[PDB]
Amino acid sequence: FACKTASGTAIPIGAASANVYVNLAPAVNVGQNLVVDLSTQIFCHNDYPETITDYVTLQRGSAYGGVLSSFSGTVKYSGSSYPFPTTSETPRVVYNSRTDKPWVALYLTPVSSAGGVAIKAGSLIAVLILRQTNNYNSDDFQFVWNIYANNDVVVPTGGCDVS
Amino acid sequence: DIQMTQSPASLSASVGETVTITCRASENIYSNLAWYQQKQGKSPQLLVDGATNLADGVPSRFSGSGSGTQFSLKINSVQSEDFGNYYCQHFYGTPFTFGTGTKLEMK
Amino acid sequence: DIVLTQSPATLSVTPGESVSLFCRASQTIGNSLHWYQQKSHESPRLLIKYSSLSISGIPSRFSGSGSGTDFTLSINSVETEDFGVFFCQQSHNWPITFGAGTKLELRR
Amino acid sequence: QVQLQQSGSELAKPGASVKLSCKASGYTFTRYWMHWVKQRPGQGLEWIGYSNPSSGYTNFNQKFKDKAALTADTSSNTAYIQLNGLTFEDSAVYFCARDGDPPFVYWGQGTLVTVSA
Amino acid sequence: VKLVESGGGLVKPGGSLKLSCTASGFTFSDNGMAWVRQVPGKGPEWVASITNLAFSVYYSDTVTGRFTISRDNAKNTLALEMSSLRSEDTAIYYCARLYGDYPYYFDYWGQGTALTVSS
Repeated sequence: FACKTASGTAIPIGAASANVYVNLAPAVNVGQNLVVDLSTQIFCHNDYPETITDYVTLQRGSAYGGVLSSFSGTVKYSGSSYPFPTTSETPRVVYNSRTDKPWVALYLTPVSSAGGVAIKAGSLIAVLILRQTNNYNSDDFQFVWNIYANNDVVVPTGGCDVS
Repeated sequence: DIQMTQSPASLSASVGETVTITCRASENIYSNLAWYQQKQGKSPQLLVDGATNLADGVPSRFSGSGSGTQFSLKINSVQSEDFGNYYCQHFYGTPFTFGTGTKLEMK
Repeated sequence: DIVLTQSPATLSVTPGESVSLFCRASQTIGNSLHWYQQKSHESPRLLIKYSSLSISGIPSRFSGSGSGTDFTLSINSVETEDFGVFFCQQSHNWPITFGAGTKLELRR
Repeated sequence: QVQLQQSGSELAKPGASVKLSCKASGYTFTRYWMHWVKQRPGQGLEWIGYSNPSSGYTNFNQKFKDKAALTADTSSNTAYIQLNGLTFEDSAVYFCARDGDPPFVYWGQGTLVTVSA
Repeated sequence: VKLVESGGGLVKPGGSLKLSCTASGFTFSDNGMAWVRQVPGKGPEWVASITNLAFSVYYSDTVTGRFTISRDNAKNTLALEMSSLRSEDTAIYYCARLYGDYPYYFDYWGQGTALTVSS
């Protein structure tokens, strides 16, 4: 699983604490503040096709990082929405072709009216512990994607979007 | 969408003794199991977290163990005030369904 | 820190052949290395982005390969317009320290 | 102290539509999710689904996909579930609980709904 | 994509100057900036960089504690107040655009201004 981010980040296999850098994409949904799009930046595939299948399941413990400590939201992991932090484990994402398809969105539940947070570059934005599972054998991995931020855009903490 | 079997249906428990409750799953559930303690005509409560971590408030007589497919619960020196039902519930993938249940009675 | 070493410093090559140049970093980098081409007295222009991908507007005659510590930037066919200096650039950990640059010249 | 309590026994008729109650106080209602339980006497505990107060989105079960419509009132801090088209085997007691923090176990006595011809 | 640099010349050691960078043709608010100096006949040297809104500044090993770099996102300008001249600063300066992850690599390069030191 040696894929890349759209900006060109080198993602190594089995590096545990992963320093992978993505781009922020803020928007607004009803009751949701779209912090970041990992789908439109992380396009992946399988490194050794026709014999293995990349299943990714989000392992427990994961919240936001950096300055955000008591802040929680929602994850869109392959269409349907789930809470974030992890009370459970989301369903899998199938990877079976050599095609750079989108991989997931993070949303924030509004506490203020229209307020926001400033994010610096090199600050942590995801503490995501993942799990890569094959199909031939019932095994499991342990990667800690310490996802940081590249661009600095104002992610809203309120019920609307200010731009 | 997975079916899960808790074993057994019922057993007899005395005072000053040890009981074992076995929670078996088909797929290798990734340690997202919880043990729920139900009373009769009353609100149920938890015992442990993740079948490894004790919840805060109850003493250490209750003990969960196991990971993967085999999940077990050892209870020693059980007393009269915790007679009820045990529900081992899995949390891997929607739906997060309960178990069948385990019935406890006076010996 | 991290220093960049080029090999060779200078190389006079007859046009019409295929050339390959190398840049070596101090530590592990992955594939996070870039190249620049300065033909004459102007701003240098990038050729291959992240050692495997090209930039549109730059032709496919520039190719990159390798990972880890060693990299290769190759030109399959050279002519009278690509002579100049090659710059290699490391972007793994702060701060940024460049390389010397390889001068490629043509016999005339 | 965080606790839940629920409505009384409602007896009704099949084919009707009714929305139930799960009353709460003393905790932040919209920044942590809630889950639902159905109790069948002689069968056991079964899982219904979970809904968001803020976004309003709900993940259901396959059985409760068209059975229930799960909302959660942010202002009144009351967890809601409505059911239309009652059947003879739906006479049961519902339980409501919390989702979020590691523990996330806070329980109530349940809403008992029974229907007959 | 056009990049405009201003502020070059010949100065004594211990002077102070402002280098101004003006950008056009792309999105300024999504993408970082840096300054790169080049000695003629010698490899490039980096001195200063800054991230998106004005959230963080970065320098190289021999630059920290000396330079001032700032940005104005309303008028799309990058400003360098530099006041630590020595004999090694005889170089041509390009204002360049840090695209990609953690603003690392350089997308387009401007013409730059020359800066030389003499007594």
